Amino acid sequence: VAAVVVVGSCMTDLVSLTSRLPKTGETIHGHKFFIGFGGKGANQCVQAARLGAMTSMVCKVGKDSFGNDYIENLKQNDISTEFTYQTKDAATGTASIIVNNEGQNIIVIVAGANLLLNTEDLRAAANVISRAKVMVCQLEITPATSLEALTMARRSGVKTLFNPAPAIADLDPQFYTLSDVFCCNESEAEILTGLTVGSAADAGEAALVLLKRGCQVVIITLGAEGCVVLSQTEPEPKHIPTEKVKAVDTTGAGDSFVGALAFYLAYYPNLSLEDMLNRSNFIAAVSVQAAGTQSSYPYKKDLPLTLFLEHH
Amino acid sequence: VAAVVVVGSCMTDLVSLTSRLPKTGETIHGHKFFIGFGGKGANQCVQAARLGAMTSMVCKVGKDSFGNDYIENLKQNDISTEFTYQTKDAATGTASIIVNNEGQNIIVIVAGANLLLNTEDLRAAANVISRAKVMVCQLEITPATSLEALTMARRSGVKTLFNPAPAIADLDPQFYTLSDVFCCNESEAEILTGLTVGSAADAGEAALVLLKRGCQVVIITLGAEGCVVLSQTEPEPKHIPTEKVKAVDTTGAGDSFVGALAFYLAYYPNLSLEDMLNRSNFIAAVSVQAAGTQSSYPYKKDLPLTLFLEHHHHH
Ligand SMILES: [K+]
Ligand code: NA
Repeated sequence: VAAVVVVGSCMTDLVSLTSRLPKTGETIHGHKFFIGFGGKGANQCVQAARLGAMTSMVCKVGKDSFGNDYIENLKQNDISTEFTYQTKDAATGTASIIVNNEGQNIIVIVAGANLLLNTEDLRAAANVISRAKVMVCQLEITPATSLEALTMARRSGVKTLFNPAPAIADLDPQFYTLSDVFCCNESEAEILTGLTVGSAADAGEAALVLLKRGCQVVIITLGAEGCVVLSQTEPEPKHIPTEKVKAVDTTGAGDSFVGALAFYLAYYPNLSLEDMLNRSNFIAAVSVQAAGTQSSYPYKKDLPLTLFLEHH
Repeated sequence: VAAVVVVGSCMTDLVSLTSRLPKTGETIHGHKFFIGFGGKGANQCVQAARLGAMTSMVCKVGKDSFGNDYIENLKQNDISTEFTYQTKDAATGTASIIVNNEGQNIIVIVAGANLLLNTEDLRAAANVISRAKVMVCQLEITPATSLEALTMARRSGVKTLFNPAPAIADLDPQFYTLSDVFCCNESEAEILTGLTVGSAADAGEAALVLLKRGCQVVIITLGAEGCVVLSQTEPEPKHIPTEKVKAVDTTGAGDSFVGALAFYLAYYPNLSLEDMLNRSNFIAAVSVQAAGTQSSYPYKKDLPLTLFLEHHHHH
């Protein structure tokens, strides 16, 4: 029985490493190409699974080589693919990424088959969703499909974790009211609220705007400064700091954080929110110490045992 | 027995269509992505094969999904893959292409497994090369590997067709002396000669510089204006114009021209050069009338019969 269900995106990353980023009109040579596995949904699901969660990934890929490889990737991480759909009508989602030596990049995203996961595809996952502890969604699929997933989780009493990413200025108000935990980064809070968010102080103001739109719990992540959290029961913003790490590659760190959070909501429901966020920050910080996205996400066996212990 | 042997590159084109080109730090959404088969070597080989040539493609791709697809592509076009090596040590060559609405683009080429085709890989192909009629090379693999292929073709009396593309300013002088036919576009001739080439008249000047570096025959293609040719035996530049066509997509047209030329050098060696070029220009023009590079290259069955005739010689 899957405790964590993720309804979201799978993306094939097509990565070229270069010394400079090309300008308009330019043909350059890079020195390495490789294929990686990405997509916010799948990323979050993978981190949760590597922590030991039983997870199920509801998504749609193409009936093509990239899609068959994605399915294999999910299976290699012990994620159930019972509701991973394939379609001839579009290609697997792709992110074309060029990265220079400085680590800066340009990214072209074609969502493809991700945009065709529909309400019928979710209905078929209804038993699975009703038995889960947590439902996770983002904004990389059709927004109506994510809404319907959250609506189903609410109806069955399943906790909803919503990560509004990438953020849009005009977000449907139901996303807030259907979210038990609403988690985003500074950058995304700036878009959703129109406010500046550089510091913990700023974040507390933005989180309150979001809380008043109807979320139960709001979490704004602040990168190296940890995160701020507010809830209906504890509306005072609370800052949760993180011990400074050495960062190799921060790609996918937000997804590592949300996946860890899903894991703790599902298997350690009686931990305090502050304690879950401390542990999730730690795990994310491990991921920033290695390159890659999914390949940098730590397994339970490689993490300290105190992250998996809980007092009475 | 392969009459046309191509020693060169296979490249997977990963194309994203967008409305704007992204800048540093930017993520944008495009509206379509697709995969195409490219690489100058393979393109040339595919055109030659669709004209009826028995070809063999000496190249190296990765032991990955793209490489298996490429090998399947070559077989689907009836090209011998005996010396299409696969290596677990690098990925198949890739060109990542982003294209905006204005039609402008950003291209990132990682040559990959193509750069690992070495002289030992060619020495294993030695029998195949010695039995061919034409050896075709470009500059998308390690230049030393192309040189050694041309040297091996010369020793066995095999005709050498060399396409210096992409062009480099400091090209090893042996490429000229090892080339029976040296074929490039205006743009490449500018790089190799350092001259300006904006007309047929200018192209004749640049061709003479190249001829004087040691080529037997020099051909500079001029897109819609056809081509200019000169040789050791006929050094006066000759402009060979072609029928005007309405161009849908010119991508891969130069490769269609070289592949056609290889086909004619191999199977119609007694046609005059001018005649081969007239036919090759026509074939390349057909390719520009459809989209999609290799999928635009015409098959013999779809081309006029007179392209495959020779006065008093059956084919
Ligand atoms: K990382
Ligand atoms: Na074409």
